[PDB]
Amino acid sequence: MEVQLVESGGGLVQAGDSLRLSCTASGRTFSRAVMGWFRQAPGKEREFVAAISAAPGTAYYAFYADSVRGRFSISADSAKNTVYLQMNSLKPEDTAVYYCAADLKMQVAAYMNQRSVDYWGQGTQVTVSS
Amino acid sequence: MEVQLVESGGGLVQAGDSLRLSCTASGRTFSRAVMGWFRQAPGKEREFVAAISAAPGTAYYAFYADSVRGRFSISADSAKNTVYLQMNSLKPEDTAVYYCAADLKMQVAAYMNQRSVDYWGQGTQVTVSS
Repeated sequence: MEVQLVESGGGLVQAGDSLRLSCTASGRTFSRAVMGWFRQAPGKEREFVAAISAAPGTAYYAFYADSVRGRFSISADSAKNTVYLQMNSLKPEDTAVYYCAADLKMQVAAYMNQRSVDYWGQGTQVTVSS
Repeated sequence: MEVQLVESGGGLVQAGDSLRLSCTASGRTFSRAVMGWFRQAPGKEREFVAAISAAPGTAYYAFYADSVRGRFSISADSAKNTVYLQMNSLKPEDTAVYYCAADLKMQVAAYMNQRSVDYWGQGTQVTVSS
């Protein structure tokens, strides 16, 4: 079985600035899963950031953790089987290894525990200096 | 929550060589979960490698994937809350990112589904040169 999630983006950023992450998934996984983002701060467990789920037609449902509401935008593109996280107004507190996630059981975007995740992309370092 | 699993070790070795990896777990996870290793080969989804019974003190079961049987061995140091993956007679085909994992819903060493894993350590690159 081929790797299901392939992620892109990351790097060093100044406080206040923006950075975009993205992740592709296989056709089968993209269509069968709620896609999400998690982050692992230094010395901490990975915690939920945001999720997005397909709805009938062109529609999507999005859900954000309290830490990131307003400042981040999640989106998806069916034609490219890709999910995106645009992060804005970044703070030193946002420094972490960021992971994309696929959850086959969940149907509608909601808070996601890491134990419910079926597939992970490879983690990527995002560093925000003051 | 503090990070549960911290991996150590990795690098480039030659075919026929050996290498031991390690991973520390919180006291709580060491006593409660089956611990194991997975590996993610280039362009492939991560696969089960080895597992060890919960609370591996003076005695434990160990279990292995067919592709690593006899060459690979898993053990533990209870006093250091640490599990080890010993890899003998390495082949170019063992080249992969190696992950340690814990599943709190398992007690006896056995095949681990990646979907059922509660906690992950950060991947470590092992490259075996032809």
